[PDB]
Amino acid sequence: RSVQWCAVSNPEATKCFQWQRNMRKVRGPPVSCIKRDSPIQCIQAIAENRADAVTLDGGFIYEAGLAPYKLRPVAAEVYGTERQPRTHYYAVAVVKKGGSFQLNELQGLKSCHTGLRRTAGWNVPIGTLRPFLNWTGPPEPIEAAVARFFSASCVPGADKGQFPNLCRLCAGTGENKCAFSSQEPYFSYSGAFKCLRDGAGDVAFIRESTVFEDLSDEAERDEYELLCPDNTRKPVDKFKDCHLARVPSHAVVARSVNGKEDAIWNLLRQAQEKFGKDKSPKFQLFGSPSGQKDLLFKDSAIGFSRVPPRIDSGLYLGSGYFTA
Ligand SMILES: [Fe+3]
Repeated sequence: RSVQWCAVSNPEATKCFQWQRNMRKVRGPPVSCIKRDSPIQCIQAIAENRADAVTLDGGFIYEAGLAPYKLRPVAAEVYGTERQPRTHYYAVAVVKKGGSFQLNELQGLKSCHTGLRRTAGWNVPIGTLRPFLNWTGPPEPIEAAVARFFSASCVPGADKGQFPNLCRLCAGTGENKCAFSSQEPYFSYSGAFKCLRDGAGDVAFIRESTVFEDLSDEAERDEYELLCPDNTRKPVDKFKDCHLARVPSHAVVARSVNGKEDAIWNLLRQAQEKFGKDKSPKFQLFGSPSGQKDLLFKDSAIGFSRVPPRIDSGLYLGSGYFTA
């Protein structure tokens, strides 16, 4: 048999093939590759059996856990260090040092988000900012409220059609502008951070580690700072004390009925021992070629953690809390 993996892009498919070929050479548990174009296509594919697994950000574990998919998280990615490992991360608001505006004075500013309906880039900041959005609930789409709040933004995935302001700072070329893919350079964590660094925006909504990952030199990282919820600004290393929310890690999702939770688990368990962190000069399960990022799994992940059975998206996600 084979656990069929779901890729949301060619480079992700490319890496999937290499993964398959290395599991073979090593005589390990088999993996196969399906190529889709988005988290949704993969969510359906799995639901309808053309695939078994895909790693998802919390806002998508949310959407999958719903009918008609009823998908369930199976393994969580692990962050941190081997020494201090964790299966959650911090949604922060990163800004340029020098400014004076606080979390509560963002009206009319320009923003950079990881992507529409993602945790750190959308769901968390938007729920936080809500008391200032003056949003006249349904039927009125939140994006409509958001577009009138920030002057211009980069929200990979937003409907440029009805919300051009949300795609305004985006850097993609042509039809790719504001695409929820890597064809849009300001997509995801690293791209949301680049949008801040390029000075397209004033605030980037990302996770804690991005600045450390994207900036090796400690000097440069001193140019940045974070917006805390008590309306203060703190240095970058202070995320523990200054964050908008604490969130469960991205997780591998599978069917709730005949998902193959066990095959998936053994494949991940062995791939991690064989090609995990610092294990093989030939293949890195957590590592992307230059130009790409977070292909299949997060690049800085150190491993996986199995999620106990029958545990639904609901309880998985219920782990998190909005800055209290
Ligand atoms: Fe995330």
